Amino acid sequence: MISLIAALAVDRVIGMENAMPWNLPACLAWFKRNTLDKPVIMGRHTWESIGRPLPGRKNIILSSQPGTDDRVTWVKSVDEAIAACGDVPEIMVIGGGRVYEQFLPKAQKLYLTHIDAEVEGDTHFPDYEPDDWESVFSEFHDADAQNSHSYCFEILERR
Amino acid sequence: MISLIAALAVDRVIGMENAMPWNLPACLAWFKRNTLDKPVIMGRHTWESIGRPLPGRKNIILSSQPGTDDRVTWVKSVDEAIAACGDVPEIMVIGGGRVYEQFLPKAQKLYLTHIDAEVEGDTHFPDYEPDDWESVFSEFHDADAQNSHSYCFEILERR
Ligand SMILES: CN(Cc1cnc2nc(N)nc(N)c2n1)c1ccc(C(=O)N[C@@H](CCC(=O)O)C(=O)O)cc1
Ligand SMILES: CN(Cc1cnc2nc(N)nc(N)c2n1)c1ccc(C(=O)N[C@@H](CCC(=O)O)C(=O)O)cc1
Ligand SMILES: [Ca+2]
Ligand SMILES: [Cl-]
Ligand SMILES: [Cl-]
Repeated sequence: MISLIAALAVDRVIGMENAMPWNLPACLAWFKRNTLDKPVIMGRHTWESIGRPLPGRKNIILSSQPGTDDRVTWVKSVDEAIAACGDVPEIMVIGGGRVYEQFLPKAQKLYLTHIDAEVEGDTHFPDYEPDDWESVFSEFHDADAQNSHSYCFEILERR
Repeated sequence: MISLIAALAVDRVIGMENAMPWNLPACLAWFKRNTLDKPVIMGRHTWESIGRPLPGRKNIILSSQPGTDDRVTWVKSVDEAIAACGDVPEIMVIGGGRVYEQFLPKAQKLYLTHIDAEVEGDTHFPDYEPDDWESVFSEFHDADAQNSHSYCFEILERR
């Protein structure tokens, strides 16, 4: 099955021109926890943002342009991205916007981190029909000595 | 010689307890470069925000309450903090607010990272009359895919 995992600010903002204005090691831990040992599909811009291949995961980059790193797998279509995954129970799509748009229709589960940050976004998570999804887990946390904003982890399954 | 190093948002706002809303790996690299191989003195809130002893530095915590961890030095007064440093060319004071207020009078140098972020806060870096201080170095950088805001490194010497 295909799952999307994303971090959304208020109004579903997922990306800005520069790095997101937050420091959330607890949120990165949740991201690592839920992606470890699984193939991750990302767009070129997200790849460039990360800076390195994510350890212990099969990194697949969906881009029309040519591969620049021998450490990851470069694919040119959704179809191709899927095939590169092989026989695994769950494929994680980690963004950005266009990538999420292309995979949403095929997605059965969403892992969302809602952060209480009001920012002017460049890209946004595609509108999802709350009537189509069931929240099976939610957990709120305040900002603390290490995390700059309050956030809530949520997992939804398509009805 | 005593030096203070701090990261200031607009209006000289500095962290109090919760982590500051920015992601500036380039700024942390500057902090690391300037404090490695020297003793660092911090207050309890900063210690909690760091979450571990900074490697390659002698970590001293100035606090009235008992020290939990055996990996660092717990002191109860300025005098003791200083003594704990031994005889080194430069002691780095890394905050927070009360700590800065206590050492400023004795400081000979300021390493400041000014960040273009408007953050609402109670705490401010102590007032310094840059007329009693000579700006000796200043280098501005724009935000990028990895750093959330623009920042400017500045070093001042007490005249
Ligand atoms: C910019 N970016 C994209 C990013 C960030 N957080 C997200 N968070 C969620 N929930 N979903 C995403 N798709 C997501 N994507 C990044 C940047 C760094 C790391 C990262 O360093 N991850 C390490 C964990 C952090 C660490 O070791 O410092 C990992 O092993 O996953 C991950 C994603
Ligand atoms: C919360 N905090 C206090 C902090 C942060 N930036 C500052 N920046 C400046 N200029 N001045 C300070 N006093 C300052 N203090 C921190 C938190 C983490 C690390 C830290 O991880 N430092 C690693 C570098 C980054 C890394 O390895 O992840 C180091 O070796 O210094 C430092 C300071
Ligand atoms: Ca439910
Ligand atoms: Cl992307
Ligand atoms: Cl402190």
